[PDB]
Amino acid sequence: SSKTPKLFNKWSFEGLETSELALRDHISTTAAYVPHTSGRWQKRRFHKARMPIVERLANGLMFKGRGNGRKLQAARLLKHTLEIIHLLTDENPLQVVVDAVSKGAPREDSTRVGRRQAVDVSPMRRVNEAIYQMCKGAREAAFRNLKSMPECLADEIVNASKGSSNSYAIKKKDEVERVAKANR
Amino acid sequence: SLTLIPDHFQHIVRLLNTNVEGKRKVPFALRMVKGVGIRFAYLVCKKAGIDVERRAGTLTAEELEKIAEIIADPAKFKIPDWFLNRQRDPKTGKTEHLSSSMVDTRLREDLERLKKIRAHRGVRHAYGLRVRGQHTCTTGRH
Amino acid sequence: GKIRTKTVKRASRQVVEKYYSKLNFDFYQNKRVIMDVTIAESKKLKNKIAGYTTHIMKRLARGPVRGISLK
Amino acid sequence: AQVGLIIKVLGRTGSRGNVTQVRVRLMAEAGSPDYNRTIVRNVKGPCKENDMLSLMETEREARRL
Amino acid sequence: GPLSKKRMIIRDGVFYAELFEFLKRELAEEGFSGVSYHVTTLRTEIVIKATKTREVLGVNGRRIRELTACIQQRFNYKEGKLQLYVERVEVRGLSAMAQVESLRFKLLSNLQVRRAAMGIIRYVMESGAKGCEVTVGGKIKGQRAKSMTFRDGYMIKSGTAHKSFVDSACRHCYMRAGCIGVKVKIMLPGDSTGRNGPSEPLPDVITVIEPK
Amino acid sequence: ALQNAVMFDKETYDKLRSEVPKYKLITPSIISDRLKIAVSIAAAGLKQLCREKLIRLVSCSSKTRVYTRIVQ
Amino acid sequence: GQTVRLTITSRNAKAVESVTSQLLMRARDEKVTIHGPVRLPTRTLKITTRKTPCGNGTNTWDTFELKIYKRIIDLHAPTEQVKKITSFTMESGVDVSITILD
Amino acid sequence: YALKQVQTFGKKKTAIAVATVTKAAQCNIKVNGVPLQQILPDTLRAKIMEAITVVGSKYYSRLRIDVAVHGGGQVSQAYAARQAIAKGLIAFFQKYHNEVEKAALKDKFLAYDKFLLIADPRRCEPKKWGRHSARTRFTKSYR
Amino acid sequence: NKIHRIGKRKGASLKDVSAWRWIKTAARHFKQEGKIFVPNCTEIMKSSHGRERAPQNPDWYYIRCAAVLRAIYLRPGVGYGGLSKRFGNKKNYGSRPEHTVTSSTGPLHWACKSLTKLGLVEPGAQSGQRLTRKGHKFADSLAFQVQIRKFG
RNA sequence: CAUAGGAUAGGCAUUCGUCGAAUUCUUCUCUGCGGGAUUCCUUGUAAUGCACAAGGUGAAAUUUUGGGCAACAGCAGGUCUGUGAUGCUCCUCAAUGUUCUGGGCGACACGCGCACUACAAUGUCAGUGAGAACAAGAAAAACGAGUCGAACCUACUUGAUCAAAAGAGUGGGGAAACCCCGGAAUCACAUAGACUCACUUGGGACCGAGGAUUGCAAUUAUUGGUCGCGCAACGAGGAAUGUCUCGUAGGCGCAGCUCAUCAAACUGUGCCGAUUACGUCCC
Ligand SMILES: [Mg+2]
Ligand SMILES: [Mg+2]
Ligand SMILES: [Mg+2]
Repeated sequence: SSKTPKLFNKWSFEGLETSELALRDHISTTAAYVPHTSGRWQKRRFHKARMPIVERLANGLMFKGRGNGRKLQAARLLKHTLEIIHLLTDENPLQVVVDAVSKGAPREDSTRVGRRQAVDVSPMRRVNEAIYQMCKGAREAAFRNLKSMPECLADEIVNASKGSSNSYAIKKKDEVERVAKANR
Repeated sequence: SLTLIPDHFQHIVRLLNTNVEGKRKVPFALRMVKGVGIRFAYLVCKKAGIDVERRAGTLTAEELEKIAEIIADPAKFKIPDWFLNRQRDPKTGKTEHLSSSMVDTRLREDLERLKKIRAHRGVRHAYGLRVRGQHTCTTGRH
Repeated sequence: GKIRTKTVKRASRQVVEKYYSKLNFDFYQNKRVIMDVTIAESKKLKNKIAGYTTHIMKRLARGPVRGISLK
Repeated sequence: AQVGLIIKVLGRTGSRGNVTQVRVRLMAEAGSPDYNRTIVRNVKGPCKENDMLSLMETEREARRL
Repeated sequence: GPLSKKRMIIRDGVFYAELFEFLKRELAEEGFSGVSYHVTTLRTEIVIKATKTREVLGVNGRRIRELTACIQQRFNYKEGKLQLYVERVEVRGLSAMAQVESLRFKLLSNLQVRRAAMGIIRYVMESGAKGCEVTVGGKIKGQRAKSMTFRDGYMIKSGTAHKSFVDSACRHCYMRAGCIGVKVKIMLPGDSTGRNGPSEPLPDVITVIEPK
Repeated sequence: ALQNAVMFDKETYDKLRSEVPKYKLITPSIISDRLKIAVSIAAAGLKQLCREKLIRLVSCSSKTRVYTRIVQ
Repeated sequence: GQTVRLTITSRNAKAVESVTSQLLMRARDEKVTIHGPVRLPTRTLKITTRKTPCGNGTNTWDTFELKIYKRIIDLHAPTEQVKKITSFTMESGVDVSITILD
Repeated sequence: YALKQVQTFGKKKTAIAVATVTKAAQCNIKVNGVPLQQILPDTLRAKIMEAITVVGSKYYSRLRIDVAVHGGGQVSQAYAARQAIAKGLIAFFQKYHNEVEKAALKDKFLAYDKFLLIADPRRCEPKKWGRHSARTRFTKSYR
Repeated sequence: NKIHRIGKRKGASLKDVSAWRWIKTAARHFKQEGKIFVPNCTEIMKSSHGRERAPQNPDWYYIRCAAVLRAIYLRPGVGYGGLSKRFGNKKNYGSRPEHTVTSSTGPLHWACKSLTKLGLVEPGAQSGQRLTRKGHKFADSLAFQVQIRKFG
């Protein structure tokens, strides 16, 4: 009678795969009954890639002093986010998130290694910076807006999942890659 | 409140010689007149029979004339004696509650009372200085 | 879990000299000998002495150890 | 963008140590011209070996050491 | 209620702390070396450790008689409640508190600073001590102050085990030109009974035993 | 600026009962800028449409309530 | 029985056990039917002062602690039999207290 | 004619949850008297339920479990309870059942989350002088 | 079919239902009955000096003293001051750090005084406040109503 | 089967100032000494060695974690405002002694360190629920009945046929025994609660008027509470700059300490609980 968890008793983890075959090990699709787990994912170096991807959205919401430590809020705030994403897309919302993480961060970047040489981006940072730049930007959208945070977060996830440029992350994902293409 | 707007809905109503934003709720627009505030505007809406859900511009002229005598003379409506602004009123002795133009008027009469006699709390207002026990070395900056 | 101090290493060679026959390749039995053959107060050192003793018993199965004086 | 696999991490490079010099095998579809090709490239971010990553212009090679 | 057990450990500590200061000032030239007081019904014991038991006792006990009733009149003891004794230190060379008071008098009698301090360390190290360290700081040579330390033997300093093994005492010497402070540290050798020194060995000495 | 009305006109309440049940993903902030009404009315206008079964309540909390059209 | 409770309080951890185990080893010889010595929680006493007598330096501190060890033993003997158990010259710094329960 | 009863404990930070697992006619699991349909945040009711859910509802079939938690605040009392329940099933199968029926359901707990069974050893680190917390120092200014 | 017996369990009590569902129906029972004695001060006053404005629910003295009645069911022997810790607040001081304040025991004194006149509270043997046997009948019977969804 | 009512375990139904009796226990609690961890085991680095990485084992895995203690030299660092620590030198009876009385240390064109509070909707309010750890606590060779009282903290009632803040009774506690089932605040809530993007129900500076407590004394408001004011900036902050690698940062409160009265402090403690790196010598 192990009834294979959905997510909020609603959204299944049965069909998740990743379009980016570069990013399959770093986006974890293991199942959970809630985002909150309270485990130590930061002891070892790459262990936070084994953390479930829906938890890592909840950790990205706990920013700026008004949110540090409010994980039960961010789990609630993502509960309404994933239901809105189902109404915009008519799809499994967890596949919409894994499609948003896979498109959200730039494949290439430019740093000074010695001039300002173009450097490749590891698959770990590409999962970090996609989650980082979607929680950012959805946070800045709803800062003095009529829209709630579960709508502004749901809009950044949808437009990055489609690869539209309306998302905050995809404006910066394309700005970094063209600067990296010119700083080769 | 799932009710349609009336034909007479003023966006700015005028009560006690004060413009009042009729788009707000009824106590929170009734605190815009001086002397009232939130804790007293809920008592003017309670003693007048005004529902707190309604917006301030729907208040009719018979409802606004009832409000203005709850604020001018609140002790007739059993709002208690401890609730009022001016309770023992030196040089008068009687408990009052000061309306819009009267708060700033008798504030100037209190600062003039303490400056006629050379009381120290009136000397601080003559020099523009801080009146209570603040230090005023690093934080005035006016 | 790093380099053994010369307090641990000089004492561990003396356990191998005086008590070579009572010791084998196991930690948890060599520890029980060293509690009866070393009068020190710390349990942290007696764990480290029984670690380096066990190490230089595996070295004596292979060949000679310098400074062992087994005689 | 071609997906290449890190077969070797050649050490932390750059001044600040944030850039990593790797040796990436290109992983093409085995009938291709540029199959089993290995390149020495700079990776920005935490990278272990056997970590796939996407490459925009694979015809460059970084200057080693 | 009576004071709490937390309030009585305080007043029993401030009792011993004040009793220690009184006898440190009185019996400085009697070679004072510590107090232990034992309290029970019908009597409160006070045992005084010294090097000169003919002097801390009077001619018929006169000195301890006065020294008894100074403790009685201060702490409001009643007649029969307070009894004092004098025991002597068995070694005199392992007591850092006695040796620093003598080194205080070697300077105050206008002897040379280095001759006095090596006279301590020769006497301490012949008395079975493992090590000793005398520090004299002050205006030793002239107008500007110096510090000299004089050393022999072992000395453990960094552990918290040095409270068990190292005996220390610091006094002030009131010169005519200023103030000199002297320190004497003595590392206690042995005495598994606790006569002078701990029972257990040093924390790092392993001492593997020989087989039968 | 963003000047929103604080009660319904008769014109815009007819917008509430017709266009809003045709939307997918109704929230009181979607209605607040489409219909130019305050959210305190938009949330009150949508609680009315649930008890008439014109819209559906798909997700509810004390603060955030998400509504959808009923498909029949 | 009279149920006399003896309270052994002390500042030394090695002296409070050398009284209590000695006091208990006395009260087995008369077969008194004791209720065993319980270890009440040790109360530590913190005074955290500055280290400096002056004002300057890095503002360093040092916490001082003082633990009170606390034991009680309940025994059913009469009131002059418990004075036979109690009477022995103890170590210095250990307070014993005779109390009669009800 | 008999009493089959097992007491287990769980600790997370300071929350010590003692689960008294006993055999009854009906399953009835309640944490401090609240019947586990009524633990108030739906997030934290789901962490206490996955003590029951990763192993199966069939194994808690006729077991009355009483979880009494004290200490440690809101979220730590869920991880203390869900560990006291998950340890409580297994220690009810250490006795009263064989080892083959256990140690499959022990490993179903261990495969899901390691903290259904062992403990999370992390405690608060002490505040030190010169620091606002365990680690953050006073602000240095230089001018 | 959300209301039915679960297995063999046949009844309800407090701590078997939702806490707000009990307090809301008990507040609903008190005003529909009419035998409550609401004081005249509850119109003017504020629940504590830690609250900054008036309770703005016209049934607030019914929701209080139903929460208090639940807070005698759990913790018998609770006084007015133990109830003040239950309903206390974090007070907003202006530019100073917020501190916890316990609620005014005045309204908690009226709340227990009203419930004694119902006969639902007895003044305790030695401690503060105790639930009368009529109150145990009331608290559990109303709590069975809220699981079979008869909120009224 | 809520006014509109979702999601989510199930031999002997369940609940407990009920200020019940009994009769068996140590699972949690307290704690004096003691076990346990050692690179121990495993298979690449290194190549004899000393050791290292990854994994196992485990409660814990590499100084286990966090602190204490820390040599030798020295600084013309600070302290003569800690001492009945001190040399020299000044003052020494209208005294630079010492006590009163009254001021001042706190005064504000200004410039800086450090906090605190915010600039709001991941919110303010008003409700309601669940629910911590460290801790403190009363008195003398006095005045009263060698023994006992009162000083200290506190529950509980009262005040209450009507605001807080009080003011009073009556218990208990020398502190694992009473506070206490320590009802902290973040948080939580399907609360069918108000606000709806505004300098606004954000913010609470400024000051007006009652009132009550501390004190021998409140004026240059001691502090709390009540109603006003809120039209005082402040819409996320230039050049610059500080701290931090896991139960951590940040947030959140609570104790103790200063204390008759007063914490935006400090010393402690718990609660909620992350981002990133696990690198390098660029500064
Ligand atoms: Mg004599
Ligand atoms: Mg500073
Ligand atoms: Mg500027």
